[PDB]
Amino acid sequence: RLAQVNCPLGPDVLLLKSLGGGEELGRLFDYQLQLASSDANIDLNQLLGKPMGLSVQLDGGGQRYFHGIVARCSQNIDTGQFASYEVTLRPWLWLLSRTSDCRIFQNLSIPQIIKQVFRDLGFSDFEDALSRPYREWEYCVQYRETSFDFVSRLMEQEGIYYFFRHEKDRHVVVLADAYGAHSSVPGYASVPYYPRDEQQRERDHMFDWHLAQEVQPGSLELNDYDFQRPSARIDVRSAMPRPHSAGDYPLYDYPGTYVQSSDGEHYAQTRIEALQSLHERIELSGNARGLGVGNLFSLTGFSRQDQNREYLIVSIRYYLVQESAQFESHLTCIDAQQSFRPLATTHKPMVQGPQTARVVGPAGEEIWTDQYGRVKVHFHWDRHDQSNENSSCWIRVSQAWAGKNWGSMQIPRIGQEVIVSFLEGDPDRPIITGRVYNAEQTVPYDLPANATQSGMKSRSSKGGSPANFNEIRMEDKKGAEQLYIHAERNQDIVVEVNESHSVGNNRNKSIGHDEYVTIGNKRTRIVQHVDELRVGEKKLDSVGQSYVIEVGERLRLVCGASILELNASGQINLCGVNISVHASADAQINTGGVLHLNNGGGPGTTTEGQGVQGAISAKAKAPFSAP
Amino acid sequence: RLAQVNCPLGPDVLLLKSLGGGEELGRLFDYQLQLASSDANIDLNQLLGKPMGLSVQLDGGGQRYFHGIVARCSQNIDTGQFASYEVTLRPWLWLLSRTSDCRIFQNLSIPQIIKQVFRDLGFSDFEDALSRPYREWEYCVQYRETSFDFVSRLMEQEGIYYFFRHEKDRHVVVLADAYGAHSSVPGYASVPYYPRDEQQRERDHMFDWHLAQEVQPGSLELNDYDFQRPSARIDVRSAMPRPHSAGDYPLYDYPGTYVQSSDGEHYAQTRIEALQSLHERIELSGNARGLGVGNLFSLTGFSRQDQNREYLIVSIRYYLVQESAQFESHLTCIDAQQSFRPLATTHKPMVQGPQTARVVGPAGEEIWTDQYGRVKVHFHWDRHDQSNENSSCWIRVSQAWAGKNWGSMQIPRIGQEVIVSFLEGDPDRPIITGRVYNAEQTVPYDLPANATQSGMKSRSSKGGSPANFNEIRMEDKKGAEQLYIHAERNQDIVVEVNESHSVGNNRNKSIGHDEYVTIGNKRTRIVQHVDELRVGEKKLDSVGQSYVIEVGERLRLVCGASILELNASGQINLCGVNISVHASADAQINTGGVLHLNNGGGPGTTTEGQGVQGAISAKAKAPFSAP
Amino acid sequence: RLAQVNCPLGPDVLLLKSLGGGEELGRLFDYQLQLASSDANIDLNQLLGKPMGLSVQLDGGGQRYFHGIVARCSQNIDTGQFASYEVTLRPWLWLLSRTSDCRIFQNLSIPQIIKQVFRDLGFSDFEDALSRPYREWEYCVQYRETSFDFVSRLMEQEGIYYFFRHEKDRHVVVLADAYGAHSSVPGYASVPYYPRDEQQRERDHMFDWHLAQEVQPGSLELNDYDFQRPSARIDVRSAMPRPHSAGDYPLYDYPGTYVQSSDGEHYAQTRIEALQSLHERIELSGNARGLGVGNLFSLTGFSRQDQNREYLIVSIRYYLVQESAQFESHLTCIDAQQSFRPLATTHKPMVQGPQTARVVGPAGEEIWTDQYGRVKVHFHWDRHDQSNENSSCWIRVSQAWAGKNWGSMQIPRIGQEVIVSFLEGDPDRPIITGRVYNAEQTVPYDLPANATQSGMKSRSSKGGSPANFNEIRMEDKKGAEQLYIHAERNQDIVVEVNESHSVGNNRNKSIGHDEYVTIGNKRTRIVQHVDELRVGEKKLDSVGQSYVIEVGERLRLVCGASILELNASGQINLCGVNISVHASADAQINTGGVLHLNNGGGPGTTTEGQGVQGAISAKAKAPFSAP
Repeated sequence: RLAQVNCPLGPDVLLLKSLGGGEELGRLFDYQLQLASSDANIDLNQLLGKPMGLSVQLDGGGQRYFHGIVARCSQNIDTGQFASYEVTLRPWLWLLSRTSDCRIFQNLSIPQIIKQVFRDLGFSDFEDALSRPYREWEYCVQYRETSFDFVSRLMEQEGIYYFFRHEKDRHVVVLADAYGAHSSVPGYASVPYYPRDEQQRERDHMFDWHLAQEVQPGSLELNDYDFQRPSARIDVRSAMPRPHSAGDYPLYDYPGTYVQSSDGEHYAQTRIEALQSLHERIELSGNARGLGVGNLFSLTGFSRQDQNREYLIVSIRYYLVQESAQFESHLTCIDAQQSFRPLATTHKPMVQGPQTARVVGPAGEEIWTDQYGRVKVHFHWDRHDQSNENSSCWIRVSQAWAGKNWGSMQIPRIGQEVIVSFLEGDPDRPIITGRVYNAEQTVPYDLPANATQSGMKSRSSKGGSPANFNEIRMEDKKGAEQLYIHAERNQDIVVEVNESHSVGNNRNKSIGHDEYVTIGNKRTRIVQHVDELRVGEKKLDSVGQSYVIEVGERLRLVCGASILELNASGQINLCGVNISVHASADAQINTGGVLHLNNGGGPGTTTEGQGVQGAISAKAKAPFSAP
Repeated sequence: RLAQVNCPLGPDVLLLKSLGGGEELGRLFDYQLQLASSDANIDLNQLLGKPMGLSVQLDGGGQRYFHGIVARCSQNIDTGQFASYEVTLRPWLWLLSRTSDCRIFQNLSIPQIIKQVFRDLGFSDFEDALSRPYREWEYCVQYRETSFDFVSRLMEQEGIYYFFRHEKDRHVVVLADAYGAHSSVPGYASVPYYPRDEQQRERDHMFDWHLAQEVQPGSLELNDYDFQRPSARIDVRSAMPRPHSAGDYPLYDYPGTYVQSSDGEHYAQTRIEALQSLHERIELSGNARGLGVGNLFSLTGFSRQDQNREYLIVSIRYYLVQESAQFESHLTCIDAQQSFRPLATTHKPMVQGPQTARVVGPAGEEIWTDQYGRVKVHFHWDRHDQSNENSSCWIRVSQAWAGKNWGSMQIPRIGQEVIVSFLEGDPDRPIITGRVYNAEQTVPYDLPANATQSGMKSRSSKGGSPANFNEIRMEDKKGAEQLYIHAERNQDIVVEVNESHSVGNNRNKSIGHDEYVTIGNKRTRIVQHVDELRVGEKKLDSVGQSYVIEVGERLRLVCGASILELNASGQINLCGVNISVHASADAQINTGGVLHLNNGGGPGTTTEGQGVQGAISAKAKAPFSAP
Repeated sequence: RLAQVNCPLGPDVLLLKSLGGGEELGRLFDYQLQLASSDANIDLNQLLGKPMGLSVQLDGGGQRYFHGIVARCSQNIDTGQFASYEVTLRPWLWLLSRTSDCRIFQNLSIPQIIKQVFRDLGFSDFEDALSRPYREWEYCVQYRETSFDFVSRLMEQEGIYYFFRHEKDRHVVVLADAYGAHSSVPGYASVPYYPRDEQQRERDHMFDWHLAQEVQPGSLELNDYDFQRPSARIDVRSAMPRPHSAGDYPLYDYPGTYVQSSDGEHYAQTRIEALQSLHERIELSGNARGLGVGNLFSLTGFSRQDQNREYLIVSIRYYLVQESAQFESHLTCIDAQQSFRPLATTHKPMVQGPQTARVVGPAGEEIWTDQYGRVKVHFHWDRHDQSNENSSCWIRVSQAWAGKNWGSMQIPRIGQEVIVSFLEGDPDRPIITGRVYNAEQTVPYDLPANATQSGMKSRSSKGGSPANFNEIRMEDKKGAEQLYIHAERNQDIVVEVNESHSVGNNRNKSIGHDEYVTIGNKRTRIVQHVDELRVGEKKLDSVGQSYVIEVGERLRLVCGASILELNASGQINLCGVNISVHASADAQINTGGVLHLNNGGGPGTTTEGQGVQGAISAKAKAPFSAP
């Protein structure tokens, strides 16, 4: 006879007064029940959220069901036996609009991602009709979004849609991506057309019809960059130009998240097919009780024979009114030979600016990175992942300069905070555009005083203490402008050609051990005034030819009391305490004057206290006394 | 009897034909008057924007008022005595949607911020019922927003709402945040229910009713980062789970502007309570002339005894039609035991990308910064603040590298332009992600020529001239690849272990004064071919043991004419002009040949012009002649 | 008599049943035809997109046309001879909403830009009534936008609008920016008012009227920055305060893309005039068949004599119903003395985050930049431009530090990838906030091993090999902390005052050729233990005064067998193989002991194998043997 409700209160406690609402592929059904019951004092908290459905009799003894979730409950003034309620049914999938989070999914295909969302909320009542092997996303992010909003966006990108199968006590999100996911309802594989201007016909019929068509873009071209293939023409274009005029206007868009071109192809195909799904649609209305969204059904008895086609019900509106039945539906078909595809209804979240984030890596490591300088990151909004190498995509790091091998490298280390930023705000395409200090990652130089101290500083990777650092700090405090270069072990330097140094005043070089200097040709050292050398022991001058000492006033050789002296006045003192000249052959003396011996005119040696080892070692050790 | 208008034209000049519109908590009232007057030639500029109100008689001789601001004026075809006008009333607070600016508010609580907005526009007609001590925001920004849009967002974040008190000639924005701000209207503390199916009842009654309920999220969890507490679990969760099924679906969101966790708690509480305010609401309609938005009123005579409750009028629609009255209202209550809280209706402005901004600080300073390297900033859009240390929050600066103390520091100085950027686009959370040159902050190296000159440069902080700089510029112009390091005073260098230098050709080191070199063990200098030393005065070799000179061909000591010479052929010349050998004890000569004296075979001294002081000082001074 | 369709099927094949729709300045007309034809089997692909129009008879034998583009086609149930169709007409300009791209326009005025968009799509049917000489935008970007959406935004910024001229077979987008672009339709230069309460009047008349007015902001002030004029008060304010109260509330907004202040003036003027266009508008309805959007027409016979004015039809709705006529229009005028100006209806695209982009320049160059360090860029989404110096605005580059001349420079070179970012997301205001490596622009140091290697590296500009680089790499691998400085030619160094070096152990300095050292005063070298010098040839000590050698244990001069020795024990050996002392005057010996000769107590020379040239040259050459 008529419709009866299937509900936890017992089908007899509630009986439908009317029905409203509708359905659409990839969009939540929405059914405004209106019903009456003998109790005005029904606790709506018992109804609300709970599963409720309808039994609608079909001819041939079939039944149709409209199971769903009570998202709104309401009651309205009516006679006491017939207290009126206006429950809205929604799918369990609608409850995913009642929850939000931020969560990262990695190395998962979107069918696997969605089923994680469903299964974590206990929503088991889903089913798979998908036919493509979908891409395994390296990294997906739910961000500032509901679980339904995220879910819908992912399907819309891949061009998945969903439609529902309704049982007595279950309603099932069937995931669908092809004609083959659709089915023809028994006995409604054809629906006749018979107008309301006929006498009221015995079966179910489409009573009204309105074909509609629209100009829709004939092609889409998509590009994305790939830093691993920056030369590669990732550009891919999909085309379904229509026969009609203006059927060829092309669209173009930039970053389809795809990176492999053969994935982007289908992102284009779906984005066009969704608009091609608008190029033709067919309104109908009628009594097709058996038919539902995503069902198929041939048309019969239509006058325009182009319309005697198999149709895909993209959307339905339903009406029932009932006595204690009149059934009506209003619906939009498309030609089943054109694949449906959902629009980008589900507006993506975009991060309208940068993020901060801890850098992370394996528990014992200090840096975790790859051949492009990417890093793993823990976002401060991520609740779910353990702040380790699994907590992000490999994220590229910007560098102050970067070229073909060459350029500046400043690899951010584990625990360092970074300024992330997304390739369009797209949470799925992070990139790092800065590093930043914080009360943990403290500043090198205490800044309210040392604000003038610029320059880099390091800290040895593995277990580096604050004292194990290279540095090139640079203070330009007026009256204290200091360069300070530090190597915590060694400072190699190479120059292919010429060094220079130019120092207005002083230099102190301390070599706490040993210096080698190897000169390939020449040295030339020049002093305006004074040199000193001091040596606590020995000096050797392996001069392979000539050593010429060109003194101007006094050479004074010394060793203790033994003293050779050359005055520029030509007086020589060779005087000592014992002497033993020797020659294997001749020896001589000559004078233009008169050599004589023991004259007593030379009274003594020219000892001046120089060369006394005690002082000389002391003067050579003088820099190296203990602190 | 009926309603009369209160207006500057005189209450008798305008008389109401009808009324429309409604009210809602935290949202502007909106009242479509329709009225008639004997003048069709009313200058609407006189009406428009001006304060106008209604007097509505209440039983017991009371009056109700609907004072407001004429936001729209209109006239429409009618009989001459009854020229018809369709004035819309809006609040004075609505005029804040007619003004926009950008302005920064700092160290102010949102109640103080709003009253600044009101008081600056002269809108004195506001009032305070707030009960919480609100957080003192360190920094708030009106940006790309109206004064109403900004105002509403701030209240919605704190979970403030407002409702109006209407006088004859004033209407007052009452700020409200608790049940206690509401009041019970005299004589309408209860309203009976009596249906239209009763005979027309003598008092004021609710004639219709529709309870409604919705599934709403049972909890919200909020996180924000804090660079001053980056380890701290700022995470805070608020929960109000419902008894019904699906009453526990949790929400999560990231950055609530809060930083202190106990502030974020109430941001969650309000965001849930606003949705809990949707979990139950009660439509009514009836003649409750006395009741208005934010009033309280018990219900009586309802059948379902759960409904005999105190109710909070969250919203009202009003109708009057009049003769020269029929009053109707349609309204939504909530149960007064549940706190109202406004939704996030007021979409926040987000800066969809970075900003430029001058750096600023105290008038005599050059850098103004804190222990984390934050700075004050003058935004180019800020009109109101004097480009000093008060013109911003302490803004963190990104650095090319940053770690635990260690890392690169590049503190931006006063007058320098920076690339700002916001933690989500949120103007209240700026951060700096770059520095940039401009025609004032000119580039170091004139770039159309010197594009190859890389590297840092400095300029002494206090009063540094362009010549007072450290530098490490780095040109890789092919055929001119130059390192250039400069210290405007001193270049300290340390190496914990080993230096190296490796120079393919030349080195020039000039020490314009004095060099000390202190070697803790050994030196070893080696020359393939030639050394020279020149000294304008003195050299000292304090060799504490042995000095051995190992010559291979000719030692030639000299001082003027005095010359000692050692040839490797074993010939020695010790010849001078005067000589005086001396010994305290013996002396000797020996020959295997035959010593004899004045042979005349040695004809002369070996003078070669070496050691003549005039040349030697000159050759040592030769580098140091005047330019 | 009535209306007949002008269509490719022949005006007799289709005849109008009714008409709907309307028009608005700067907005696309939209006309829901309803028509009937003897064929239900009309291929809609023939109708769709094609040009179709109406002929409407005007009195005095005139005709009105409504040519347009069939954007939607539809058919609906009707009698066979009268199969009903519901074609929607849209402008050809509407097809620009059916195409999208990203394209950059440079050094073009917006009138030139738009005509490029039109002319590239073949849409010739546009016309120019513009009166201002518009600014020549340096750089405009279509991004994530349709060609209509982009087009509309550009006109709305300049405050251009458009209206249509309709022919039989053409409809023309007239670009308009002043009253003078409007025209008065013959015979409708005045339209009488005569109410429906009159007997049906013989001519065309406005049958109804509703004046409306609104509070609208009295002024707008605009600012933008200019890095070429960062001191300049680019601030410009436009004002049109109304006489009424609240007629002076000012708006302020930041970045009007203008840079020259006199351009920004008109951006304000238009943004206010558009809102001033809302301050007054006049609804009408009536039979003004001749009048259309953007037409002018005086009013006559109105009672309120303020309304007997010239009016500008800002918008129209049309209705026809027809027999085989009743014409109706509903319209909004403004007073023609107030310039119309379109609202910011067309929401701008904003880049909600950064972009990557290749750097580019002239084909033979390596760097292309200007006196501010700007660069040209090829965006990865740009399809149209050849990746050269024409492919972008001069884009500023952020630098890690930047000041008055001084600061760090890191000029990104041709082929380098950069992180772009926009001044608000505004695609017309790009800026670069980072550089990034990629599989082409490879990282300097192979990072999975060398992650510890920090520091800059270069690569000679013109044809630099990987070996032609300056470097300052900095490894802090624990137990290997290395500084490494490299100049591919020369390393100049200056210090204004003092150097220091402090090396815990070793130093090796190799000078592969020649070292000069020039000391302006003093040197002081001190060795705890040992020095060596080795020289393959010669050493010279031009000591202009005294050389004093202060030995402590043994001076041992040598040249082959010739040996002078000074022991600190006072024993001297002066012994050789031949000797020839000589003096121009006296010579002496003296002893306190007893000189005697050939005693045989000195048995031999003190030869020790030192000074043998073969060894000595070898020991000086020892560092320089072949590898």
